[PDB]
Amino acid sequence: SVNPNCYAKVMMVNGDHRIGIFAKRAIQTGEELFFDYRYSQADALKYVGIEREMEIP
Amino acid sequence: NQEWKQRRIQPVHILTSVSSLRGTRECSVTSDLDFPTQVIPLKTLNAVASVPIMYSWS
Amino acid sequence: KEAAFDDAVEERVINEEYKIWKKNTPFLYDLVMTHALEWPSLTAQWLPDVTRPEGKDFSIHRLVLGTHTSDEQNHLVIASVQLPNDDAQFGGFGSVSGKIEIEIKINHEGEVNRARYMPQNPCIIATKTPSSDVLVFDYTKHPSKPDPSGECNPDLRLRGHQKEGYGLSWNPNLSGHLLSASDDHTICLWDISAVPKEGKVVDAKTIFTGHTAVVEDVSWHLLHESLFGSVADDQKLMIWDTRSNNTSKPSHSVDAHTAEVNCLSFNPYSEFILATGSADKTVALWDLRNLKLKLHSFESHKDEIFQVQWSPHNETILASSGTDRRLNVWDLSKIGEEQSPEDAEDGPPELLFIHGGHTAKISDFSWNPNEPWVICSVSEDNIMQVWQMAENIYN
Amino acid sequence: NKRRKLKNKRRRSLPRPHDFFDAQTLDAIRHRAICFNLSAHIESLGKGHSVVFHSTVIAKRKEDSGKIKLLLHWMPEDILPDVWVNESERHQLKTKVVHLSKLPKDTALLLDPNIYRTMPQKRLKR
Amino acid sequence: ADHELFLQAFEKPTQIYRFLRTRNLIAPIFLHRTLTYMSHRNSRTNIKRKTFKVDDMLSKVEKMKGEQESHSHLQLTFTGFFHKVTLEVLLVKVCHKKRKDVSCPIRQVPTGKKQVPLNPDLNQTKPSLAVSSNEFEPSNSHMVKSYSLLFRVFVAQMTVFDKNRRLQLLDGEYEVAMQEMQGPTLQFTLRWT
Amino acid sequence: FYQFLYNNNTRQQTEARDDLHCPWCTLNCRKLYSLLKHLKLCHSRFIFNYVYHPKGARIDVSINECYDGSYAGNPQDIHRQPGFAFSRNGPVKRTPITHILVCRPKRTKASMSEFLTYSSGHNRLYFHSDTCLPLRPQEMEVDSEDEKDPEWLREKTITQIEEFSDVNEGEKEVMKLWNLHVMKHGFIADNQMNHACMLFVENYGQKIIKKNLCRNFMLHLVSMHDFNLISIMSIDKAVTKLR
Amino acid sequence: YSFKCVNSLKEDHNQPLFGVQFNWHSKEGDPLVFATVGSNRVTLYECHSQGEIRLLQSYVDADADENFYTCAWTYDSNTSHPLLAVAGSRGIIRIINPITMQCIKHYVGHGNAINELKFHPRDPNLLLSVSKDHALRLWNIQTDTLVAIFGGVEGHRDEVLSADYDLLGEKIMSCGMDHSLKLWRINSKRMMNAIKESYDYNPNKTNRPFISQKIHFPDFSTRDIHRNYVDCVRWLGDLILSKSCENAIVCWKPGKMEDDIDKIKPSESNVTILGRFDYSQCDIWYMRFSMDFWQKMLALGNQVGKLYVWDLEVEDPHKAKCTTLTHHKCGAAIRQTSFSRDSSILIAVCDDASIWRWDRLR
Repeated sequence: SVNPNCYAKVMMVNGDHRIGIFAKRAIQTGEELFFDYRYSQADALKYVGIEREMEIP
Repeated sequence: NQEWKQRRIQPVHILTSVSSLRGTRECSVTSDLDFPTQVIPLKTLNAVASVPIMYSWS
Repeated sequence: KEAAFDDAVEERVINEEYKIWKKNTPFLYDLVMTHALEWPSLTAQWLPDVTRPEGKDFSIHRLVLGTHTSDEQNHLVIASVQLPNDDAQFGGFGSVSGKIEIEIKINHEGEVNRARYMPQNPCIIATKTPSSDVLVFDYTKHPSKPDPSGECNPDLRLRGHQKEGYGLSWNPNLSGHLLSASDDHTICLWDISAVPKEGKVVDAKTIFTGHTAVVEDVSWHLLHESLFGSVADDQKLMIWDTRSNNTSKPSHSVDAHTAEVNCLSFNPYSEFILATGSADKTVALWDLRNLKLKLHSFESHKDEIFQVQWSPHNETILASSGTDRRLNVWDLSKIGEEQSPEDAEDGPPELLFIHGGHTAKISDFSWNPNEPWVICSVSEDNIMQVWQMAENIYN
Repeated sequence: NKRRKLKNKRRRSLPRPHDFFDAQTLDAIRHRAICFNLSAHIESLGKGHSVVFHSTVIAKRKEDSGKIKLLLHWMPEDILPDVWVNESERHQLKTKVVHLSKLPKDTALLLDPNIYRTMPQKRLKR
Repeated sequence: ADHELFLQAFEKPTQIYRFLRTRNLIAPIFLHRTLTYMSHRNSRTNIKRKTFKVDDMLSKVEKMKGEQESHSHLQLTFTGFFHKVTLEVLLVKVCHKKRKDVSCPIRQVPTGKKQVPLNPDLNQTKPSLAVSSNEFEPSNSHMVKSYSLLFRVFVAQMTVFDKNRRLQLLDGEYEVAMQEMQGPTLQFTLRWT
Repeated sequence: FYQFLYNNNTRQQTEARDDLHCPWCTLNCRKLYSLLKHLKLCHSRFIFNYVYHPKGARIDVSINECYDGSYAGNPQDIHRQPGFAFSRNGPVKRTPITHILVCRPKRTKASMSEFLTYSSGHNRLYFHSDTCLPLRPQEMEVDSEDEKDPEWLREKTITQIEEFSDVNEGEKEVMKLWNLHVMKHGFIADNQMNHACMLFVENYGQKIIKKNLCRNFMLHLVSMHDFNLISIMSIDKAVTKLR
Repeated sequence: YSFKCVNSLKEDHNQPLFGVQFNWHSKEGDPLVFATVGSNRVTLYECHSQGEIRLLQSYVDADADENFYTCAWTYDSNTSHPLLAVAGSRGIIRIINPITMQCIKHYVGHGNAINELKFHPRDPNLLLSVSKDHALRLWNIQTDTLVAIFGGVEGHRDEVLSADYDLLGEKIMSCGMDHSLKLWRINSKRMMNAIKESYDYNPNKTNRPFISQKIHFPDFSTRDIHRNYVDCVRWLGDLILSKSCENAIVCWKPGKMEDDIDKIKPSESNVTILGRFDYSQCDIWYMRFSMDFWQKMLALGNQVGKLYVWDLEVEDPHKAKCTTLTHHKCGAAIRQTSFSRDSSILIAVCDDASIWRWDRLR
């Protein structure tokens, strides 16, 4: 998602780089997880062009 | 083959007409040879959902 | 088989019925509140005491329920729900933290045939079970969290019925007096107020043997402690009075309908009015003075009914729901009133409102005091429905 | 959310959530309705909201006076119960049309069981 | 393109809604008169102050106006059968469906018979009476549906009572047709003695 | 006039059989606003729009491509086998579900210009992550489907253990059970392995006797102190548990 | 060798046809019925005298717009009723019992298209399916439970299509486009334990859901057999036959000549190549051949409709004395071939919805 409730940050632990995942905001039961792939916008529509959220006004 | 001898097998049964499904499709299976072309009504199969495609992994 | 085939077709139709109702629900109902339970509860009831938080629209309400299961452990459950007292405050109405939760669970035996609280002491309730003993609990004494030991503590339970049954009614005046019915064709009475530390199982105070068939309903008079009546599958409701010598001969009796009758309800405001439903898609009413003559009948139901009760703060409103997945509201002041043909094509003038928004069958529906227009209902699909009708129907 | 709008705030496009209805039951319902229309003519003669009743006389009744009465019957045989009408009413009630809302309570199951199926179908439980 | 395939996509939604209307107009999901945008239906105000004790007096007058009684012990004569062999008559009782059964029960009893000649047209014989007692009962009819009658020679049926608590038949003359397994028919008249 | 559209490739139109009358539900709308509201609600399987006429009213309709037509009950019912789906003959365990759809009805005034879901809990069924199988609600808790060490890794590594040639079997098996117990618990720090060896030696010390690797294991422990990872007395206690 | 095209039929659907199977699970005197699956149609036919083939019951997948790919007959011991399971592009298993008119057991859980349907020789309740998800998941039909899955993480990195039970259901040989020649032993003591509890598991007895085993270690693997896409392999007793796009027929056995299949280890890598019945003009994959009931008579189709027939007598690929039958009309594309439960009747199916029947001049 472009504005997901969860993000991705590489961490560095015990001599082995790994990638930890953490929620951006408070989450309740049953919410589906999303995180930004950090691809190019051309690649975004090429791969992940679905976001499923319009503007309210 | 010995057990095949023992296991009794029900012979095939032919199709019968359906009064509630008289609108079903009918296919006339052609015979390439001199034998007459044979027709039989179709039967709709079961409806099941679908799971999105994925690859085995552990 | 064709019977099984048409049942499968009905499942699509039943699904379509829910779709039609749900789309039209926001524009016909002023309140929508649905909750799904993990296990069925045969009976549910609002606790009489309700608190409204200051400056908060979501009023603190709570419900008493049972549990039914296939082979697992059943629990006596009390759940609380927050409902908006003010509509002007637009989650969609309150916080995103939710407004309904579960707080109480107590180990239960079988399934709750019937459960009600003492009017003089709502903390104490009596639970009907498939077992002959009527389990009695006090949720204040018992712990809120369910006990995984599996042991149950129905302290001061009631004995006297040989087998199980349906029917439960506390005495509004006599403290600790309750009438129950069973398949024994007998009615058992208890006096909780007089129970000593006798052994945690109370025997029946008085046993009546009036009906010749399985008695399924019995109720005290909402204004009189002496007067009470019972109904059975004999299709004939039976009227009793205390101290009336033999417990097998009635004070009065009359046949109710052409099929089974298993629901009774006294008018809390009019001393004279009795309204009774029936299994033959009919709900009727009679008078204490006039038993031989039926005042009026209701027929808009489509199938069996066994739930009737009288609306609070509204003497003119009676509602009933049955196995037809339909709930019908009737206006007593509108009986026989002239109406337009477009009104006649929809229903009789006495018919007030119809609600059927639920997939599975409903066997219980209940409102609460201080809320005359909202009713909770119990569906077979574990769905708890809370809804309030638009004011435009009643001005 | 005080600014919350109507229910349509979900998406602009999404994959199909799959339909609950089946094609084979549609054909059965169609043929069930076809024969239903052949005896009730809802779609043809009733314009989808009425049913035609073709009169038939079972018995002729004569009184002491000139009152001659006929017990009417109608073709569908899931009709209202037979009623007595005079000979003057014959040739007038030969084709009776009744709206759906005026149909008797019992006739609802007679025309089509699928109008309301009592899903218990038996006393499995209460 | 062709509208046949254009329609073809649309019958399935159309036929469903055609089937929904038939069910909904018989078994509604909601009241059409509670609709806000069609408020002309049920436009009357709800007067809750209306008293309800008057129902006893109002309905008491209804019973006084609607007091019912029937003649007593049916009787009937026999009259010539018409067709291009003896005849038998049967009486049947109908009861409503209870909780446990799948369908309403029906029970039959034999009421009598008569030596009907072979299609007696006119001037056939020198007058025969079938006696019926108080087999019908208002108390029983409160518990079961209205009774009916069967005729055998060849089948026929005839019902005696209605749900309106009024007697359908009377001392008039009656000619009932006959089916098998216009046409065969039987003639008689009714009285009370 | 009622217009039917299929991508405009093929088109059909009809004319009103009297005004303000529903074609499908046969309801006498008697109002233009009532007619539009009835169509939008009673017939969500279709779509309804207003396209105007020289008289003033014309309707164009089409099939709802994204129609919400689907089962709304228990999601587990659909995947049940026929004859068991829609049983409705007993209690069924399902996660608690709560939705709110009406905070306050708008009750706005009728107007032509008026035209052109507070869910909570679980909504949909979840599948077994291990095998793409339907997971019943009765196990929303034991369904971790994961532990300190998935099984196939164990068989994967031991196969690689026997790959090496320059290691004798007696000193090859000591590789196995050591690494297996480590991945059994997933130690990370120096404090653990000093405790872990004592945990290990009691765990399988009897098994050490049967396989006759007691002395080979001693050399392993010798290498441990060479790695500064073990203390002096920890060697002593191992022999005490060993014998 | 002695054969002639006695009957020929053609489906009016004109759709490409797929796997065809014969009711080997029969009795003496039972109707000689074989089955056929098209894109969405499933059908059966019975061979008769004088080349007669009367049409039998045929159903249609009017809902799933997908191409059926594999099918295989099924037996029920409970009702003694024959059945048949089918699958295709969607990879969902439909097993229809002709006696009951319909299918009741539905199997979903596989991913992409299923390309193998073939039952255990001993237990009809056991069916291992192979699909494009590289899964060797097996279903216990009678219990409707998942059974231990082969392959997986260490299995085929590519799609698998071909799998075979041996004569006793001792081991399962399989391969796909990967060119990896892997087999798994059924006689592994662990899996029968799962098999035993599989036959009597009930989720209603305990909350604990069934635990299918996952297996990632073949008894042997190799990829030196074919440099082109292998599309067919079958159990030749103790030997392994293979077919590929290269128009060459290669049977082989693991390791050396003296190396037994059951005695071999997963670590083995040697192969003994012995098959030399090469052919031509059938360079396309997805072909499937068949064998007689007694493992005696071999017949192979062709893309050009020709027949490639062989025997398992003393005739061996040392000289490969072939018998290449050919029908002038049958020349478009042979999709599937299937022997009857005899050496006399054979059913050949062309891609152009046409069926060609050949009978032996015995």
